[PDB]
Amino acid sequence: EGMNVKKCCKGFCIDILKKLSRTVKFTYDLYLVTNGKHGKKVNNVWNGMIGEVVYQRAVMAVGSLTINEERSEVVDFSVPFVETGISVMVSDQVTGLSDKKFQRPHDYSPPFRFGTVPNGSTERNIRNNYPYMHQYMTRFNQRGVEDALVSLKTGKLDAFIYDAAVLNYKAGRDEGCKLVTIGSGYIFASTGYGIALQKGSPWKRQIDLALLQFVGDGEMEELETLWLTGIC
Amino acid sequence: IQAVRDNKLHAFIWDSAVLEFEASQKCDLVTTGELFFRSGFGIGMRKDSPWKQNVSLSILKSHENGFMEDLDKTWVRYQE
Amino acid sequence: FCIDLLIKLARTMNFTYEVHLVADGKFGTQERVNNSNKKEWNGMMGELLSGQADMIVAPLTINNE
Repeated sequence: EGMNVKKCCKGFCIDILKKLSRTVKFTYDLYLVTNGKHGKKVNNVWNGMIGEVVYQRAVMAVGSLTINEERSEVVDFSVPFVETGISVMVSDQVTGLSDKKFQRPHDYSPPFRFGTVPNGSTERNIRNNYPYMHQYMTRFNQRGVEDALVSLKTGKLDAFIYDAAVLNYKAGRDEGCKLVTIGSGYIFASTGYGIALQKGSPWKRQIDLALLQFVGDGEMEELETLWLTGIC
Repeated sequence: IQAVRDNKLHAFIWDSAVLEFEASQKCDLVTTGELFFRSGFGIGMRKDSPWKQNVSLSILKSHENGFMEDLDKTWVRYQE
Repeated sequence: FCIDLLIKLARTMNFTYEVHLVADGKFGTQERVNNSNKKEWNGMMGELLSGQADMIVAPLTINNE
């Protein structure tokens, strides 16, 4: 039995879909179904919202995830409204990902819990870039985002590699400003958040025009001040 | 740039990377830290070009790997 | 970096790029031009519409206009 309760939520994607329905003036059928996580071409296993938007007949999805290879070859994402990329946020002397402590973890930086969320875009990007780093993150895979935040607030987690936007959102509510983002997310991956659209859909042009009008009218600073509330 | 570097005008509004490179090269020019209009500037393409998606996919594949970032760090990031 | 990007694109694909400098030094505005009242861009973007340019490698600011 599946409880189809009509619960209301607020957030970033909620405001995005609200302004989309207010400007483009279209009707949508939003539903939050319990699914898996970000899917990729690993043994052709497609789960979560990514696996749903991979197939056709799906109009769109408010979830704007990081740009990848398969998620760009299967469907055509819209224009990236954000420029935040994949970076590392160690919970000082390191220089990001170009430090020599990652290529040779035997002498310096002994192998610790450096894994990301299971079945994530960062895992695929690292496997495409660094096989040994991907194997290390796999053998040291951590728990979900909430457990990662708990470990960061505790001090046992050494570094947390994710998108710069997620790191800024986490740092905006730190309990004393302990963890600091060592290096912004523009020298490692430089990705963005694109709306999951349908391959060859007539609404793609409308969504692109709506995004270019929303980030081309002078309210980008207002959005940055409203959403990003980083005080430290 | 020649005007603002020789004490002729007040300030200059331009791209963030260009002003950062000018500040790293020219010590007299020190740009502010407040950054706004954070948007990825795309490459202008034709309206009915047949390879409109091919060049975009190529740029995406080149940016996914660690080549474009290294080239940018070695060329644009001239720190003295 | 532009030449390196062009070389990488020509290595991945099989197209022949043509490197040329624009005669003017501005991008152009979408105001009413003095050429038969054509409300379009007067510059490299206008040359792209006519047929002179084919791929503007300059990172132009994306917008609805």
